[PDB]
Amino acid sequence: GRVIRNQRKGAGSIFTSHTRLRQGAAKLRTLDYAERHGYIRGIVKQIVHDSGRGAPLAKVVFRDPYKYRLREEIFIANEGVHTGQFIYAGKKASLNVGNVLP
Amino acid sequence: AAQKSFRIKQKMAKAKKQNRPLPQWIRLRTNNTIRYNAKRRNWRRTKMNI
Amino acid sequence: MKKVEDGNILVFQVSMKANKYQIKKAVKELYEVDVLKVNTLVRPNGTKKAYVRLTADYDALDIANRIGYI
Amino acid sequence: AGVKAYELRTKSKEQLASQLVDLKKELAELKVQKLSRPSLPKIKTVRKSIACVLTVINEQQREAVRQLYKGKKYQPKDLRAKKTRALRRALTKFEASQVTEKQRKKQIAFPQRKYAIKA
Amino acid sequence: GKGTPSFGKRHNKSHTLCNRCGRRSFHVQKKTCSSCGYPAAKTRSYNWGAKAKRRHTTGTGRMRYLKHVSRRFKNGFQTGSASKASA
RNA sequence: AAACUUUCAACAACGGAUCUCUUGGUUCUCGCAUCGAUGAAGAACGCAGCGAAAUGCGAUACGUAAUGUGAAUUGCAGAAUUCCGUGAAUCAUCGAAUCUUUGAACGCACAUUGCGCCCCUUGGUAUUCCAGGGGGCAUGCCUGUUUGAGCGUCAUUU
RNA sequence: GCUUGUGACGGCCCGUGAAAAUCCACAGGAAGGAAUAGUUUUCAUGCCAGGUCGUACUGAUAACCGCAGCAGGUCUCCAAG
RNA sequence: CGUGGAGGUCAGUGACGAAGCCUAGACCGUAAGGUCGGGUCGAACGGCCUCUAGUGCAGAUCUUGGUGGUAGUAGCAAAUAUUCAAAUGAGAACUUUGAAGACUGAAGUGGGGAAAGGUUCCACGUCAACAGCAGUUGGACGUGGGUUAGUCGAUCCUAAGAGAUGGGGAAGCUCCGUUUCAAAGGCCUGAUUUUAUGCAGGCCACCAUCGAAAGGGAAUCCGGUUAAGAUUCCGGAACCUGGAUAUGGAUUCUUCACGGUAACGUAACUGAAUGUGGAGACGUCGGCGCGAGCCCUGGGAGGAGUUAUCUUUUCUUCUUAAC
RNA sequence: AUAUUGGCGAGAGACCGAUAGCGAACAAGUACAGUGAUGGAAAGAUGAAAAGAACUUUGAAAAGAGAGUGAAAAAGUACGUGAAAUUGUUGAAAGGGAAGGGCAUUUGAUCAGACA
Ligand SMILES: [Mg+2]
Ligand SMILES: [Mg+2]
Ligand SMILES: [Mg+2]
Ligand SMILES: [Mg+2]
Ligand SMILES: [Mg+2]
Ligand SMILES: [Mg+2]
Ligand SMILES: [Mg+2]
Ligand SMILES: [Mg+2]
Ligand SMILES: [Mg+2]
Ligand SMILES: [Mg+2]
Ligand SMILES: [Mg+2]
Ligand SMILES: [Mg+2]
Ligand SMILES: [Mg+2]
Ligand SMILES: [Mg+2]
Ligand SMILES: [Mg+2]
Ligand SMILES: [Mg+2]
Ligand SMILES: [Mg+2]
Ligand SMILES: [Mg+2]
Ligand SMILES: [Mg+2]
Ligand SMILES: [Mg+2]
Ligand SMILES: [Mg+2]
Ligand SMILES: [Mg+2]
Ligand SMILES: [Mg+2]
Ligand SMILES: [Mg+2]
Ligand SMILES: [Mg+2]
Ligand SMILES: [Mg+2]
Ligand SMILES: [Mg+2]
Ligand SMILES: [Mg+2]
Ligand SMILES: [Mg+2]
Ligand SMILES: [Mg+2]
Ligand SMILES: [Mg+2]
Ligand SMILES: [Mg+2]
Ligand SMILES: [Mg+2]
Ligand SMILES: [Mg+2]
Ligand SMILES: [Mg+2]
Ligand SMILES: [Mg+2]
Ligand SMILES: [Mg+2]
Ligand SMILES: [Mg+2]
Ligand SMILES: [Mg+2]
Ligand SMILES: [Mg+2]
Ligand SMILES: [Mg+2]
Ligand SMILES: [Mg+2]
Ligand SMILES: [Mg+2]
Ligand SMILES: [Mg+2]
Ligand SMILES: [Mg+2]
Ligand SMILES: [Mg+2]
Ligand SMILES: [Mg+2]
Ligand SMILES: [Mg+2]
Ligand SMILES: [Mg+2]
Ligand SMILES: [Mg+2]
Ligand SMILES: [Mg+2]
Ligand SMILES: [Mg+2]
Ligand SMILES: [Mg+2]
Ligand SMILES: [Mg+2]
Ligand SMILES: [Mg+2]
Ligand SMILES: [Mg+2]
Ligand SMILES: [Mg+2]
Ligand SMILES: [Mg+2]
Ligand SMILES: [Mg+2]
Ligand SMILES: [Mg+2]
Ligand SMILES: [Mg+2]
Ligand SMILES: [Mg+2]
Ligand SMILES: [Mg+2]
Ligand SMILES: [Mg+2]
Ligand SMILES: [Mg+2]
Ligand SMILES: [Mg+2]
Ligand SMILES: [Mg+2]
Ligand SMILES: [Mg+2]
Ligand SMILES: [Mg+2]
Ligand SMILES: [Mg+2]
Ligand SMILES: [Mg+2]
Ligand SMILES: [Mg+2]
Ligand SMILES: [Mg+2]
Ligand SMILES: [Mg+2]
Ligand SMILES: [Mg+2]
Ligand SMILES: [Mg+2]
Ligand SMILES: [Mg+2]
Ligand SMILES: [Mg+2]
Ligand SMILES: [Mg+2]
Ligand SMILES: [Mg+2]
Ligand SMILES: [Mg+2]
Ligand SMILES: [Mg+2]
Ligand SMILES: [Mg+2]
Ligand SMILES: [Mg+2]
Ligand SMILES: [Mg+2]
Ligand SMILES: [Mg+2]
Ligand SMILES: [Mg+2]
Ligand SMILES: [Mg+2]
Ligand SMILES: [Mg+2]
Ligand SMILES: [Mg+2]
Ligand SMILES: [Mg+2]
Ligand SMILES: [Mg+2]
Ligand SMILES: [Mg+2]
Ligand SMILES: [Mg+2]
Ligand SMILES: [Mg+2]
Ligand SMILES: [Mg+2]
Ligand SMILES: [Mg+2]
Ligand SMILES: [Mg+2]
Ligand SMILES: [Mg+2]
Ligand SMILES: [Mg+2]
Ligand SMILES: [Mg+2]
Ligand SMILES: [Mg+2]
Ligand SMILES: [Mg+2]
Ligand SMILES: [Mg+2]
Ligand SMILES: [Mg+2]
Ligand SMILES: [Zn+2]
Repeated sequence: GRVIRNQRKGAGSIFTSHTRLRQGAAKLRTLDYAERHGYIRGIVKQIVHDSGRGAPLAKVVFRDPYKYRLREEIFIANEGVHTGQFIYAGKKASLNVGNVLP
Repeated sequence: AAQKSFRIKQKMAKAKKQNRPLPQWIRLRTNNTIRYNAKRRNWRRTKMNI
Repeated sequence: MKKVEDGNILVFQVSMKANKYQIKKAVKELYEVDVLKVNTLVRPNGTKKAYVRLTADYDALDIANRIGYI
Repeated sequence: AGVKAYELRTKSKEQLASQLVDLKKELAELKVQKLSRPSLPKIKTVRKSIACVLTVINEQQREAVRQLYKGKKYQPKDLRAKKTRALRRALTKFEASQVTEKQRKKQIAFPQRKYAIKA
Repeated sequence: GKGTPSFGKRHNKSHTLCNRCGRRSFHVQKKTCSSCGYPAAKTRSYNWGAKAKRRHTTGTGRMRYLKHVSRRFKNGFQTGSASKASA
């Protein structure tokens, strides 16, 4: 007989994710030199809804240590973090909500 | 339709020209055998299929 | 013919391959005439018609029976 | 009438170039005429003459180039022989008749003798 | 309503004209022609379908070039031209 | 007794059997070896004084050059200078050309007559903007040429 | 009043309701620039040019799909008393 | 017994009529069949001995074609509806015009478009077929004519998605990958005053492309005009983009403008790399506010209708585009 | 030396004879159907020669009636022959709810042979 439903899901025809509206992938900073020897400051610029996600995202922007420009990251917001807050990422950083630590 | 590719316009053009009756002087030729135009086409009895 | 008497326009059947620039220059060259603007269109027998407007110095009607048609 | 080919061929580059321009003026006029006249077969022969001139004009420029390439490696692909794609690849007689140095010796020393039976 | 009232909405082309074989067998969304295979470099054809081949082989056309090969072959592929005689 | 029905015949209908035809088909046999990037097979659109097709051909368009023949072509018109002749012809032959838009199809695309780059030239007061003419730019791979890369690696400087 | 357009507001959401071409601005200060005369076309006025293809009509109880001038089907705008 | 074809033969029949077809005319055979006359016809054909097979029909819901009874029969009855006269014409229930009676009732039987058709559009001519009566009429037939753009669309952009490329699979047709384990490419001017463009920097590492005639998007409007085109022609009046450019104004001896406490003003008022910001750019419903067009309405200046009687009345014109 | 339902060029047949033979003897892989892959017909013959019917007449015309051509219009671009089903007309006959059939003879019609 027929191919049952849970076998058709794998080919992802009508079955792929509905993606058009999502903010982007949520990811920590690339574990570069700053973050693994010291820390680096950022600012959450916006905390924002991601379609089809439970929890809001936080756009957090940092300085490029190697070029003159702003590189913006997408975090999943922890409860409490706020627009304007300063976020610290790095080995030698301090232990408050929002920061990112090994 | 009503806003066509040139490809389609072209074909329609060619079509119009093939839509005359047999030029009656062919009838007079030695050994002529063609009586009338046996490939005539009419916009409401046979569709062009582009 | 009417566009020729009333409009100062020469109407030519013209190569499909050729553009508004080419039609203009070729009239200019072949007929000793100055041209204002040139509209074109594809006829339904798939051939191209150029409405050719001459400048106000020229009398296209005069120029019609000099190329020799009437 | 209708221009002759062998009479075109004694004219010069810019005599033929002009004659062409005349038939083209000619032909332009007949076509103006043709649409006032219930038949105009004279046109057939003026538009065959144009062909003729063009043919000759082209003929001459061609055996011009052909000569100034006559006798060299490399010459325009369309003055090369046509033959056939295969024929055109195909070992040349030289690269085909080629025989091993060792074989040549043999061909010389022991070639097929003419002989006869009877006595 | 599966018959004639549903035929009423037949007004979109699945196939248009094929450039290589001009046939209205050019599937728009698939971008290939169901007759001739375009734009596959090769030409669709199949041994189980012989009328189909018969319908399209060499000679069903102008043979603009191939026409003349067998004469050319007879004359040993002559270069140059023919001269003259008399009468 | 008509009318009607039916049966037979003659003349006439309907239909296209039958006989007789056959530039076709089928099958056998003999000789032969030639498609294509030098753009094939195939497609599309065109081309005649008067053609919708079939056949032919490609803007040089039912044809151009050459060669042989030696007076047609023909449905009508026509040329008329072409008939003891470098010469008729919808003739044959074919060695020379022309060969639109395409197609393996090759600058990129193509449900678009859509969109670049390069060289030479011409016009617009222009190396730069616009326009016309001509000539070019796909991919893999081989031999070679030139410019290069790598502390892969040898020598040679002071 | 009616249709439409628009504004500042308000309800809703475990729904919070595209992308890219393209245009401008700003931060920056490389640079280039005057007195015997320089800088300026984001001020005004003035010169030249603008290709290619489509454009007819029907859109339905007869111009489309249903063997057809078929009581079927087939996306939409305008809307008086 | 009969058929198509083959070898032999009758020096067979025949345009002075072969073959075929018709004939309640004749004759031979138990029969398959054979023979003849007459009519029709027009080019070939037959007897005997033998050879040969695609060789004999009433059936197979047999195949193709043709034809009947049914039968002038079922029927041509949905969508309110028609009428008088003239003209035309061989012919008029059906064409044209005038009159009258109605209908659709702006959620249209109105005015336009999208898909799809492709000339049906328009003129002239015109009735053999076709429009299940008709036909002088037609979306039929014959012959012609007609579709005008810098500003409307396409073209550009990107969406779901599609899909080349260094590659990896697969015997292979080809499958996977789309920035992916790739040495992936090009702009600004400088250096030239052998000269046309090599090197000098500095960047920028964005990695094809196709995919919307409803999404995004540079820019045009009114009037007029045709048998048939019009935001496309004519007229007038604008706008955008690219390219060139000079004249004026502005600005500078405090070189790269002043003024305003400020929000900010203005005709201008240099600005490379690099960076950033904004616009493009965005759900839905609800009431409230305002605009436009329409609706209703007073006065006045026209025109039309009704008027036995009544009505300073009924109807209508009085408009203003982009920029 | 072997192969060959393709290609080019040739000679053939106790083959088929227009429903046959290839699907196609013809503007046939056409016209037409299907979104597409694909499916795919019918359709040859006036006569030696168009001599393809001048002219008159009736008709709106198509045509009819005459005339004419021709060996023939009992060949008229419906065209060689022109069967059958099935039809019109004329003539003959029969018929009280089918028709047709067998043996036999009357009556009508028609006919062979034989006499000499
Ligand atoms: Mg299964
Ligand atoms: Mg996905
Ligand atoms: Mg005038
Ligand atoms: Mg245009
Ligand atoms: Mg000649
Ligand atoms: Mg070569
Ligand atoms: Mg269907
Ligand atoms: Mg589809
Ligand atoms: Mg595919
Ligand atoms: Mg391809
Ligand atoms: Mg009585
Ligand atoms: Mg009779
Ligand atoms: Mg027969
Ligand atoms: Mg014969
Ligand atoms: Mg044969
Ligand atoms: Mg033989
Ligand atoms: Mg092929
Ligand atoms: Mg021909
Ligand atoms: Mg001729
Ligand atoms: Mg000669
Ligand atoms: Mg010839
Ligand atoms: Mg050419
Ligand atoms: Mg390509
Ligand atoms: Mg192109
Ligand atoms: Mg070019
Ligand atoms: Mg190499
Ligand atoms: Mg080297
Ligand atoms: Mg609305
Ligand atoms: Mg919101
Ligand atoms: Mg802005
Ligand atoms: Mg510097
Ligand atoms: Mg300016
Ligand atoms: Mg350009
Ligand atoms: Mg329109
Ligand atoms: Mg209609
Ligand atoms: Mg239809
Ligand atoms: Mg159909
Ligand atoms: Mg309907
Ligand atoms: Mg026997
Ligand atoms: Mg026999
Ligand atoms: Mg047989
Ligand atoms: Mg009988
Ligand atoms: Mg007898
Ligand atoms: Mg007889
Ligand atoms: Mg007889
Ligand atoms: Mg005969
Ligand atoms: Mg026997
Ligand atoms: Mg049998
Ligand atoms: Mg039987
Ligand atoms: Mg039978
Ligand atoms: Mg039976
Ligand atoms: Mg039986
Ligand atoms: Mg039967
Ligand atoms: Mg009746
Ligand atoms: Mg009745
Ligand atoms: Mg009924
Ligand atoms: Mg009634
Ligand atoms: Mg009714
Ligand atoms: Mg009526
Ligand atoms: Mg009403
Ligand atoms: Mg209502
Ligand atoms: Mg209606
Ligand atoms: Mg309309
Ligand atoms: Mg249509
Ligand atoms: Mg009309
Ligand atoms: Mg009639
Ligand atoms: Mg009709
Ligand atoms: Mg009728
Ligand atoms: Mg009638
Ligand atoms: Mg017409
Ligand atoms: Mg027409
Ligand atoms: Mg626009
Ligand atoms: Mg463009
Ligand atoms: Mg792929
Ligand atoms: Mg695109
Ligand atoms: Mg668009
Ligand atoms: Mg749009
Ligand atoms: Mg006009
Ligand atoms: Mg209109
Ligand atoms: Mg207007
Ligand atoms: Mg204007
Ligand atoms: Mg103006
Ligand atoms: Mg400008
Ligand atoms: Mg100032
Ligand atoms: Mg930006
Ligand atoms: Mg934004
Ligand atoms: Mg949007
Ligand atoms: Mg505007
Ligand atoms: Mg063979
Ligand atoms: Mg033999
Ligand atoms: Mg057959
Ligand atoms: Mg047989
Ligand atoms: Mg058949
Ligand atoms: Mg034949
Ligand atoms: Mg047919
Ligand atoms: Mg015959
Ligand atoms: Mg016949
Ligand atoms: Mg004949
Ligand atoms: Mg008669
Ligand atoms: Mg005789
Ligand atoms: Mg006879
Ligand atoms: Mg006869
Ligand atoms: Mg006749
Ligand atoms: Mg007959
Ligand atoms: Mg009896
Ligand atoms: Zn194809």
